[PDB]
Amino acid sequence: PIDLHDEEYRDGLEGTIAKPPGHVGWMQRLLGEGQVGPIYVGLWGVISFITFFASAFIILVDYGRQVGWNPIIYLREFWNLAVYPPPTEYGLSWNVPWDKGGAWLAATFFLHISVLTWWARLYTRAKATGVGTQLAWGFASALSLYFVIYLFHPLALGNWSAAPGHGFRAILDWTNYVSIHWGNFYYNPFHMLSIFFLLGSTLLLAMHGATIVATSKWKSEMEFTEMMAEGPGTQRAQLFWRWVMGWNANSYNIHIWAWWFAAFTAITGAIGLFLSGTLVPDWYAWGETAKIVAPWPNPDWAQYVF
Amino acid sequence: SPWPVWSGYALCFVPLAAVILGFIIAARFTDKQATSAYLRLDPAKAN
Amino acid sequence: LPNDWRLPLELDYPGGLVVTGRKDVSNHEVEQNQFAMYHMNVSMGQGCTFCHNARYFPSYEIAQ
Amino acid sequence: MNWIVATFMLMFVLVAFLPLVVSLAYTWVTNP
Amino acid sequence: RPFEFRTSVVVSTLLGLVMALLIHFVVLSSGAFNWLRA
Amino acid sequence: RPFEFRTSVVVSTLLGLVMALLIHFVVLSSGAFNWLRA
Amino acid sequence: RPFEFRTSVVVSTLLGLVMALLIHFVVLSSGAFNWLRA
Amino acid sequence: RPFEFRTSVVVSTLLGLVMALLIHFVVLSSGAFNWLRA
Amino acid sequence: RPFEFRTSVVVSTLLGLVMALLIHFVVLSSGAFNWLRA
Amino acid sequence: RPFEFRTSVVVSTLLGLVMALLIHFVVLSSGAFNWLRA
Amino acid sequence: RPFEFRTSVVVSTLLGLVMALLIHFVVLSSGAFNWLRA
Amino acid sequence: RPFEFRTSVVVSTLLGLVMALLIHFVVLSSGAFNWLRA
Amino acid sequence: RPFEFRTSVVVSTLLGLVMALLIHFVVLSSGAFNWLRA
Amino acid sequence: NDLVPDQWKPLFNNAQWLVHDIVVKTIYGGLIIAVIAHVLCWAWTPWIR
Amino acid sequence: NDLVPDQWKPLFNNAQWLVHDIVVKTIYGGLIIAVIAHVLCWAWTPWIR
Amino acid sequence: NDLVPDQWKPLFNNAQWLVHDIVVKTIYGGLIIAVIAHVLCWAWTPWIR
Amino acid sequence: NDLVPDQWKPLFNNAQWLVHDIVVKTIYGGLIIAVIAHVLCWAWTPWIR
Amino acid sequence: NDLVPDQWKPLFNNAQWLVHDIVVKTIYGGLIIAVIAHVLCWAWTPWIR
Amino acid sequence: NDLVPDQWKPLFNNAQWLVHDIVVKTIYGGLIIAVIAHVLCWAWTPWIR
Amino acid sequence: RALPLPSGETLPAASAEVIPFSIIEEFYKRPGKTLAARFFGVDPFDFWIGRFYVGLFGAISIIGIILGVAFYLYEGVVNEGTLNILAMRIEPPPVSQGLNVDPAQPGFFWFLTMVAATIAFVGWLLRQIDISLKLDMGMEVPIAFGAVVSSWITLQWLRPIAMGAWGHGFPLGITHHLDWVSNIGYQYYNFFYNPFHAIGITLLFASTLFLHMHGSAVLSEAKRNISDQNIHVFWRNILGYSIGEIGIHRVAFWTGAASVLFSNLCIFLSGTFVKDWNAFWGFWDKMPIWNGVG
Ligand code: BCL
Ligand code: BCL
Ligand code: BCL
Ligand code: BCL
Ligand code: BCL
Ligand code: BCL
Ligand code: BCL
Ligand code: BCL
Ligand SMILES: [Fe+3]
Repeated sequence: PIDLHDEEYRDGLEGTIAKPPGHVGWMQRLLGEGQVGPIYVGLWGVISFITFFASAFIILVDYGRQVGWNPIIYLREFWNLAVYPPPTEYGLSWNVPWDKGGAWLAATFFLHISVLTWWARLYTRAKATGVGTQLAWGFASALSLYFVIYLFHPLALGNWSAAPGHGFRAILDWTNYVSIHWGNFYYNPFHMLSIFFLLGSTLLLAMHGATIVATSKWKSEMEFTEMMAEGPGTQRAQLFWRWVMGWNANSYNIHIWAWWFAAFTAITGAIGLFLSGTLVPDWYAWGETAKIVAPWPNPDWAQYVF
Repeated sequence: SPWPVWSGYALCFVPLAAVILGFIIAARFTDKQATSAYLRLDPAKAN
Repeated sequence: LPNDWRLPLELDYPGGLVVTGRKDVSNHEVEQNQFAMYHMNVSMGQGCTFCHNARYFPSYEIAQ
Repeated sequence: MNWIVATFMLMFVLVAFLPLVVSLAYTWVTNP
Repeated sequence: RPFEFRTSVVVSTLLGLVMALLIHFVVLSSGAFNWLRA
Repeated sequence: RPFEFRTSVVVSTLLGLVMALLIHFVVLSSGAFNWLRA
Repeated sequence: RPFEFRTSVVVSTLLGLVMALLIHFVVLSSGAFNWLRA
Repeated sequence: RPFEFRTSVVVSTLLGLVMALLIHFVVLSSGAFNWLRA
Repeated sequence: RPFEFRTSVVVSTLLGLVMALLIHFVVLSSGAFNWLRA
Repeated sequence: RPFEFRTSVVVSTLLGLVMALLIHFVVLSSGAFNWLRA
Repeated sequence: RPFEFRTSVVVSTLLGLVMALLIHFVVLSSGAFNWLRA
Repeated sequence: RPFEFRTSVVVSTLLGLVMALLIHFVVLSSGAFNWLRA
Repeated sequence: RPFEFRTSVVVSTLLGLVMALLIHFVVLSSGAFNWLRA
Repeated sequence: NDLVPDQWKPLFNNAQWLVHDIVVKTIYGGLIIAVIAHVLCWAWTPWIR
Repeated sequence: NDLVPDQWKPLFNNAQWLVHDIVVKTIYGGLIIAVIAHVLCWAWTPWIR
Repeated sequence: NDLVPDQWKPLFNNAQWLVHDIVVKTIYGGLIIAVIAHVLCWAWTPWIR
Repeated sequence: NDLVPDQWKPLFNNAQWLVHDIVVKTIYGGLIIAVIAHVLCWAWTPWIR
Repeated sequence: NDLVPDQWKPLFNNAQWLVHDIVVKTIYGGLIIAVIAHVLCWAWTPWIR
Repeated sequence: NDLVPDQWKPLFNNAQWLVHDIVVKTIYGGLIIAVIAHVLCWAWTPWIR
Repeated sequence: RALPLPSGETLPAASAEVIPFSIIEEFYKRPGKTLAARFFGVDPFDFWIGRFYVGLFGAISIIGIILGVAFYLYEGVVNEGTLNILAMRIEPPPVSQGLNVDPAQPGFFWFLTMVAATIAFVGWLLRQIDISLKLDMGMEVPIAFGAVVSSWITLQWLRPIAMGAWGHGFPLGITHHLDWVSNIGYQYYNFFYNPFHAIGITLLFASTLFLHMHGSAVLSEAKRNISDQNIHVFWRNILGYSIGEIGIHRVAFWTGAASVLFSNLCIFLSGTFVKDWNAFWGFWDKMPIWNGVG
């Protein structure tokens, strides 16, 4: 019903650009399969590419203006250059001088367009091949947090200055500044839920990978074939965890667990970040009203000073 | 004065109750379906 | 720090530099604050917990 | 004193690093 | 028929739209025209 | 049966219990009733 | 079929909606019209 | 058997125990009864 | 067969467009021409 | 057969372009030629 | 059998032990009995 | 047979280019030659 | 082969190059030779 | 399959034609309303000035 | 599929011709409007000065 | 599949038609209520001013 | 591939030869223009001094 | 596969030989130019001093 | 094969031998130049003092 | 009739057959291959109480578990009297006391809790080695767990011993170890700028990404009739590379293991050799290539 060959080679707009496949070699010896092969370009594929190339061009040219078009200095201070959103004056106004904050707005707009078109590409290419569309919905879950950071949170605060600034060290600075601004960002409870889910996600990943590699000898890696008929490998993998921690899951459930942990991470993160600027101005002062701050009447500060 | 304010409950005890309940229910259901009876390959042959 | 930067001495300084939870200041003010704080850090030999108790920055418990 | 013990503890940290490398090299060898 | 016509029209209408938008943004942000309270 | 009956009773009991508990905790913490030394 | 009609209508309705939204946002934030307490 | 009896008794004894414990804790910590040096 | 013609035209128009854009940005930002309030 | 001609021309036209651009930027930023208001 | 007897005795002796320990801790830490230098 | 010739020429022309560039940069930035306004 | 010959030559030329570069940089930065305005 | 005129026969199916008619009608109505709304916001306060 | 003239027969299909016509007409109209708009924003305030 | 008129026969199934009717009726009612509500908040305090 | 001379027969195909002619001609022209441009900037202001 | 001398027959293919020749010639020319340029940079201002 | 002497036959292939020879010659030349350069850097200004 | 399947689907009618779970436990018991019995000639317990396998390593672990929980409850409930887990804090002995520990001085119970917890964790690790050894699978899970155990060892044993104060171990207690983390992060300015730190968070985010992608890939092909090359083709259409079935699990294992190792390195280093992280990057500006061009 579905021809894979006509879906691997089909000219342009409806086909792949890099028709000849290639071999990486060292990837083959350590990563399993090691062929690069063709990459499909569609209608949605060309749009995200050109919009991302526009935003990156806008940002890269504006770096050069800051250094005076000096390539020696440009290469030296590349990692601490950035472009910043408008200041608190003219908070939401769109008419700002190019050098002060005007370059940031166009770049962020083209970045948004590229992201949404990439989502559409994911969805359409998933439907075309006959497989389900779960990856697209997960990407949407991550886009929720992405859009809260850059669009929804600066809006509803009145300032475009709340968003980050398109720099390598600028993002660390943004994290630090927001946490300091709200005050004791550790106390935010949805931040606690997000950390719980993130560390659970890393836990699950390491465990699933490790057990599957250990039981590889019996061809337990092919998770699709095992779903119809469980071989000796899957039978051993269940028994190992049953004796250690008292319960276990087959090959179908464990991937549900993985998916849901990874998605809850980003959803709880977005919900928790949105509330910081609007409902609860100070998080630590809120925690002492919820009776969850350690009393610490007199600490031993000799440790912290040198 | 002795009691945690409102929104202490909503913000901190929706997580602390809901997450523990969710884990204890989801584990029951996954382990049930896993230890249930369905198609497998024989231990005496495949291994 | 940027080389053009200097310690801003045209402020009342009984608490004029405060930024926590103010809701009328954005990340630009916080950046200026952190510049001044790192300067105070390099001037003093000790570290940043010399006088702050980083759990709550507006607290005055260290007395330094 | 301080520095002898410090170097000796850094040894243990690198030893913790060690097993992962053996895993990688075993996979490289036994998968020609 | 090596060159697909539709690829040409797609890239043309994308490049034109992006270029109009970029010029419109630059001119607005330059603040040299007294347009929308300037 | 469009629905399993037991799912309905499970979700009903859970929602009712949570709702009673939340209302009882809000009313107690409001401090407007002089109940248990208030 | 070289051109699918539905792709055209999809991209048209997306571009039009985005463009209306962007213009509305820019005009509101310019503060030059005395609309919603300005 | 649509509903297993033992599930009912398990959930019943768990909910009852948790509820007794929570009420006992709240009453003790309220400090309104002069019980164990109060 | 040895050199696809369309690859040449694609890379040509991309390089030309990027180069025109870069030169116009540099000339505008140099501030030496009195163009758009300078 | 061993050495593809097109790889040579590709790397040649990339290296030459990058080198021209780098030299042009260094000479402009040195400020020793009185070119574009210097 | 609807219930394994040994599960009942296991959970019973665990709950009883935990409960005795918790009550013994709370009473000791309350400091209201003059027991072990109080 | 023990070595592919093209790997040798590739690594040779990369190392030589990098080395020329690095020496040129160091000599320019040392400021000891009075070259381009120094 | 107890040691592939090419591994030996690769590691040899890498170690030699790194060592020459490091010694050169140390000698230049020591400032004890009056070389390039010192 | 045969309701569309001959000039546009290779392009449009039969069902695709009626939808195209709805789209054209909606676009015309929207343009008329847009022009009216624009005339009204200048009679209010001009933007170019 | 022989509606296109012979000079351009190898390149254009039959359906690809009518769209090309639409594209050319739209481009001409757009250029006329662009020229008019440019004359107007120069009469308003010149940008080169 | 024969309750829908001929002009819309290739698009709509039989069941999809009655839903469409419900949707149109709901949309008309909603628009009437929306117009009334906007006349009212206007009379209260205008927002263009 | 028989248009290329015998001494370069293995290295070059027959299409690869004409493009290589174009490349050589372009490189020669570029070098001449580069030399002229360098003589001119030097007459303007010398860099080495 | 037989244009290279016997001593170097196991190493070099036929095509790999002519490139080697080009590489050697280029390296010799580059070395001559490099020597001339250093003699000139020395006569200008010595670096060791 | 069989060009390498018997004592080193189990280690070296045929092709690996000529490369080696090149490596040894290069190393000897480099050592001679290094010794000369060191004698010169010493005559200029000694570093141990 | 209907064939129950591992994914819950029931098929409308292969060496596969419906086998109840118990059968596969009795066949894979094989008692006596314990890592400990290798060294002693015998294992003391090995009797699979309930669903849990018991070994010599399991018993020392359970000792550690019970004693640690009891000491944790004794601290903060007695001698503090807060009766709220969130409010209680279990604190290490002061820095003035030094490396030596004394029953009369405070912090004695924190030390007991820490030692019991270490014993329990190591016993658990050995028990995992053991149970894997009986099944003859392989040693990957013990390695992956040993990584995080080594992180715990660095935080509570190595870094305090190198400085020598014993007060440097992070205080136990919910919502108070966060205060320690926050006071340590700011003690050395710009912990973000720390290079070994930034690699850990990079690997953490990359791990969450890999997990989401693998889960969505397997869930998408779960219940449908396809060639099994459809997922590979989809992966080649998006980003132009398909890692394979055996490849993704190796990568999961490796990234997971590497994150914690870089992290424990960064913290141990910050305590002992680097006072602040901004001064570390002072060398970059003065790299000769560009030291004078400004
Ligand atoms: C006021 C003068 C400002 C300035 C402001 C702008 C702005 C603002 C714009 C331009 C744009 C252009 N300018 Mg100007 N421009 C200035 C100075 C210059 C100078 C110079 C002196 O050197 C030059 C060479 C140009 C040259 C140009 C062209 C590159 C470009 C449009 C050419 C063309 O016709 O469009 C090519 C052909 C078309 C665009 C086809 C149009 C297609 C159809 C008609 C679009 C219809 C859209 C419709 C509304 C959508 C709904 C339709 C549905 C059917 C309902 N400008 C000064 C600084 N200039 C325009 C641009 O490129 O955007 C595209 C742009 O918006
Ligand atoms: C003093 C007045 C306080 C207030 C305090 C509370 C508190 C406190 C509670 C409510 C609850 C309710 N309130 Mg009130 N409430 C107030 C003002 C209002 C107002 C308003 C003016 O608008 C409204 C509309 C309501 C409306 C309501 C309903 C939503 C709800 C219970 C309805 C019902 O019968 O239960 C629905 C039906 C039942 C609950 C079935 C009960 C099932 C069986 C009988 C439970 C037995 C439990 C048993 C003890 C377990 C052991 C049994 C074993 C067999 C041994 N309240 C003011 C602010 N209100 C109650 C709530 O919903 O909790 C559920 C709640 O606890
Ligand atoms: C007050 C004047 C403000 C300004 C404010 C706005 C705002 C605000 C908007 C525009 C929009 C437009 N402006 Mg204006 N605009 C200004 C100055 C200009 C200038 C200039 C002087 O150069 C130009 C050229 C334009 C040109 C334009 C067009 C690009 C665009 C709409 C054209 C069209 O008809 O829509 C194309 C055709 C349509 C939109 C089809 C409509 C489709 C149907 C009718 C939509 C129905 C929606 C319905 C409510 C949904 C529910 C229906 C269900 C059935 C119930 N404006 C000044 C600055 N302008 C509008 C925009 O593009 O958004 C669309 C926009 O909202
Ligand atoms: C005012 C003088 C400024 C300066 C400002 C600029 C600017 C600004 C530009 C150049 C550009 C160029 N300059 Mg100049 N330039 C200066 C000094 C110099 C000096 C010097 C003294 O040494 C040199 C050698 C050059 C040399 C050059 C060339 C490298 C380049 C264009 C050559 C060519 O014809 O285009 C090659 C051939 C073409 C570009 C083909 C054009 C293709 C078609 C005609 C494009 C049509 C576009 C159309 C609008 C799209 C819509 C069409 C649809 C059908 C509707 N400039 C000084 C500093 N120069 C231009 C550049 O390269 O951009 C491309 C550029 O924009
Ligand atoms: C004014 C003197 C400035 C200086 C400024 C520059 C600048 C600026 C440039 C150079 C460039 C070069 N300089 Mg100089 N240069 C200086 C001092 C030196 C010194 C020194 C004293 O030691 C040296 C050795 C050099 C040496 C060189 C070469 C490395 C290089 C070009 C060589 C060649 O011909 O191009 C190799 C061959 C070619 C470039 C082939 C050209 C290909 C075709 C002709 C390109 C046509 C482009 C066309 C416009 C595109 C449109 C065409 C379409 C068909 C329409 N310069 C001083 C500091 N020098 C140029 C560079 O390399 O860029 C390439 C460069 O732009
Ligand atoms: C001094 C009074 C203190 C107080 C201090 C304590 C302490 C301390 C304890 C209790 C315990 C209990 N208290 Mg009291 N208690 C107080 C006030 C109260 C009040 C009240 C006024 O409302 C009530 C209702 C209770 C009620 C209770 C019961 C819930 C419970 C024991 C009941 C029973 O018999 O055990 C149920 C049946 C048994 C425990 C079976 C015993 C099994 C065998 C005999 C155990 C032998 C252990 C043996 C040593 C192990 C070695 C044997 C080997 C063979 C060698 N206390 C006041 C505050 N209370 C005890 C508890 O529950 O611990 C379990 C507990 O330790
Ligand atoms: C600034 C001064 C005026 C102002 C000036 C103008 C002017 C001037 C205009 C508008 C226009 C409009 N303004 Mg306004 N506007 C103002 C304040 C407001 C306020 C409010 C909060 O105060 C609102 C709600 C609006 C809302 C609107 C809409 C009525 C309309 C835009 C239509 C459009 O963009 O959609 C178009 C959306 C799309 C193109 C797609 C529509 C989607 C279809 C209908 C849904 C069916 C889809 C179908 C199922 C197929 C599915 C495909 C999917 C796309 C995938 N304005 C202020 C007061 N506004 C423009 C308008 O009326 O023209 C019609 C107009 O020209
Ligand atoms: C201002 C404060 C600084 C800060 C200061 C620190 C400090 C200080 C540290 C970290 C460390 C970590 N931080 Mg940091 N960190 C900050 C900002 C961040 C940000 C962010 C987005 O901004 C991120 C993602 C991280 C991420 C991380 C990782 C680099 C690392 C995680 C610890 C871990 O893996 O090992 C932790 C491993 C263990 C301790 C787990 C041991 C668990 C044992 C084996 C299990 C016990 C069983 C238990 C009882 C449960 C029993 C089960 C039964 C069910 C009950 N930091 C801020 C900037 N960060 C920590 C690190 O380096 O790790 C060493 C650390 O030292
Ligand atoms: Fe899996």
